[PDB]
Amino acid sequence: MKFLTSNFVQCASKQCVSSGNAFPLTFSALEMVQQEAEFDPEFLVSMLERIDWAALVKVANDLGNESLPDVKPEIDEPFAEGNQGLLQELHSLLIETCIVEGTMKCENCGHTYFIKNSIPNFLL
Amino acid sequence: TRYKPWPIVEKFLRDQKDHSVGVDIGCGNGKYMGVNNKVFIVGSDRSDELVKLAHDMDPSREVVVCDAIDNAHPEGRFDFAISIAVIHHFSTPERRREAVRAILNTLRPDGRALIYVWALEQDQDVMVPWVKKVDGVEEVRYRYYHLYREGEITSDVEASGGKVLETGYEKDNWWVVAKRGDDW
Ligand SMILES: [Zn+2]
Repeated sequence: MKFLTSNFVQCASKQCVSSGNAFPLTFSALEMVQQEAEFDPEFLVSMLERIDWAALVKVANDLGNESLPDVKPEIDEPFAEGNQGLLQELHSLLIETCIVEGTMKCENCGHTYFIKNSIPNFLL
Repeated sequence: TRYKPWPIVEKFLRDQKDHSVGVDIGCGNGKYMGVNNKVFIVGSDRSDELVKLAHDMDPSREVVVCDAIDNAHPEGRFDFAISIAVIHHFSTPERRREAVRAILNTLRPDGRALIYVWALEQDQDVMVPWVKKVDGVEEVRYRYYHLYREGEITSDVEASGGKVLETGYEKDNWWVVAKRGDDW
């Protein structure tokens, strides 16, 4: 359960989905891990165009992180020296930090789903 | 260098633009999540054990547990979707079309979906021996399958508001590449 995945996951309740309340789920983590992954600035910058940046910040907040740009970074040079600090730090968060145990609460239906080693489960 | 022509799922996955984001709705054991490493895929399955097996086999894989219709995937977020051998398990035409629509709902406006189902041209509603662990014993039960006839899958796609881009047949299966209809 990479942090990134949080941005691609929502409550499965037909009502929260019907009423635009499914996304995003609010996250807590009883446990976490860092797992080494190859660094790809180009892929990171591409991802920025598939990410809901608002939701990305929230989930980082819920997991206790304010180290994250207010809005979507505008990068055109993935290999530029100037963006390497911010990109490395994005790789660190989005790709390398995994939740192993934690919950995912929907704030519209009330339900709380579980992440356990390290699979999120979205069943009633 | 691979010499054999690629099967349609591998072909479709390798044709995706670099750094595309995709969803594998009914990923099973994660068999296809590794075909294209330039691509980010969120896999789901209704089966809790299949997902676990998927994760154990490669923990880089991003896999979740959810129903294939009432799923956890945000609408219009994905560049592509694959549904390989999963919707022929739904037993009403209503729920088979629902499943297709679910696949479509997933897609960006230019997103594309591969759907892959058992062909009748191998009665359309059949029983198939199927192994199921229960209390540690592997029992043999019967699970439901709907065999698809010609153009039935394009019908279900068009009735869902999708557009059919290409159709083919492979190893006793019908497949279709489809996208959202120019409406929506
Ligand atoms: Zn909900």
